[PDB]
Amino acid sequence: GMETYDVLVVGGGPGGSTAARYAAKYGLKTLMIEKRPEIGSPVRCGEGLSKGILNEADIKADRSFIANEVKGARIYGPSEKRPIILQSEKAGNEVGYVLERDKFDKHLAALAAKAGADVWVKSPALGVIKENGKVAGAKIRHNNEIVDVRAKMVIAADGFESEFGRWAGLKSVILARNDIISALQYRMINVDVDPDYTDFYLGSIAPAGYIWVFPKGEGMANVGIGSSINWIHNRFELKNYLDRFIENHPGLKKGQDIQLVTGGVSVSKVKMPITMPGLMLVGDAARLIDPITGGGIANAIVSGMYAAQVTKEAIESNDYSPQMMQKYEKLIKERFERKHLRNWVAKEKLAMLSDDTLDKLVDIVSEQVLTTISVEAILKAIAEKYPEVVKELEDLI
Ligand SMILES: Cc1cc2nc3c(=O)[nH]c(=O)nc-3n(C[C@H](O)[C@H](O)[C@H](O)COP(=O)(O)OP(=O)(O)OC[C@H]3O[C@@H](n4cnc5c(N)ncnc54)[C@H](O)[C@@H]3O)c2cc1C
Ligand SMILES: CCCCCC/C=C\CCCCC(=O)O[C@H](COC(=O)CCCCCCC/C=C\CCCCCCCC)COP(=O)(O)OC[C@@H](O)CO
Repeated sequence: GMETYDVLVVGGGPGGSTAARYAAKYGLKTLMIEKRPEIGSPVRCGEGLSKGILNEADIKADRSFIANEVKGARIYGPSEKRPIILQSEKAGNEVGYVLERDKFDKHLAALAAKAGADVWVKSPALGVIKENGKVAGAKIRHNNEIVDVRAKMVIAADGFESEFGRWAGLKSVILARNDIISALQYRMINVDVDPDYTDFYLGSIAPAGYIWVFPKGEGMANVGIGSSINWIHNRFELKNYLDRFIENHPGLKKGQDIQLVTGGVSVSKVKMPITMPGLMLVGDAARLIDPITGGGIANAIVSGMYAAQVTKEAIESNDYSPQMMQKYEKLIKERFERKHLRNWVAKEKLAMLSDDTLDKLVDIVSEQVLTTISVEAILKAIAEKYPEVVKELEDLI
């Protein structure tokens, strides 16, 4: 086959669906493609999302894709004595959600289709087409044939593997090993947890990362570990760390697992360039996961919006120059560069701390409930009460 579009979006996760929806709202003839036969499945995510992005992206919170609302987050040190608690000043209100990521991704893809985007599933991009000095489309497998899709702008939202950008020639997205987290997670049922809180566990129990417990309601939880690949050798060792943690927590040990997933998370500083003429990378493909939290859902949605915005300006003025592409890079840097620099420095330092030091830090920060739901609020409390451990972040908090 052959096709002509204004915009081709490679990938049907939250980043791609967001880019495609906004491109279509912006009047552009848009195709979104997804490699997998089903949008959203299988789920390879903790499904944790802070509340604000749904408002920012104009997505209505619906129970069909929200498993559980949480009132706060708790962060435990190695001895699990008293946790840092982050929760709103107001009595009842929710700070975030644990999603059904599959239903969420389907909902976002449906918003894209409603806005006017075409959507292909079981339709991987195979490689990149260039012409007249710009990325000009992709070869795509669709219904057992190779289709040549020409587009004025390609938005690559193809996840952690970031194939399209690599094929196109962007070296900036190649990660150093110290910025790669190997993650492993069980979906558990019949566990005894507190569905008001997403819990995070720090220490040598999860080297150079953390263990999390995200409740879904009705005795279900996502229970995972993430560790920098330079610390935990292989995935069987990673699984052993998580299993030991579960064994040592009676409320988790009594449950059953129904799913086991693995995946990679980037924890890098912002990477430039993430464009070339005709091409913008979004979400995980652009290495926009938060270096301290490992969260990328919100950042994929934000970057998809920004990519669609600049794509509109590019097509309406037929200006695909590096200077035009750099407007997208400017939005990304303004939103994320300083935050991710701070967070990258923080995670590099945190990886070197002993269990005793972590216990001390959590003891100090957990003296007051934090009512600003942010990493910045945690870092500032450390900067103030325990400046010794955060001297490296001096200019950055
Ligand atoms: C174990 C684990 C737990 C996590 N926990 C959280 C969490 O709780 N909260 C959070 O915010 N973040 C979490 N993350 C990160 C989060 O899941 C991602 O940041 C998020 O999915 C990024 O969205 P995206 O659209 O950029 O990428 P993706 O959701 O990965 O979507 C990219 C899509 O591109 C498709 N694709 C790939 N190659 C091609 C190709 N050649 N052609 C066409 N399509 C292609 C893929 O099939 C995929 O559907 C977690 C990650 C892991 C691995
Ligand atoms: C001594 C204590 C040190 C703390 C260590 C950190 C540990 C746990 C993080 C809990 C943070 C709770 C919070 O405030 O959440 C939201 C953001 O959304 C989230 O944090 C939810 C994302 C959940 C992602 C799960 C990813 C699982 C995969 C791998 C895990 C390993 C990753 C390891 C990274 C390296 C870390 C050592 C608000 O953030 P802010 O985006 O910052 O909100 C403000 C913004 O408006 C902009 O300023």
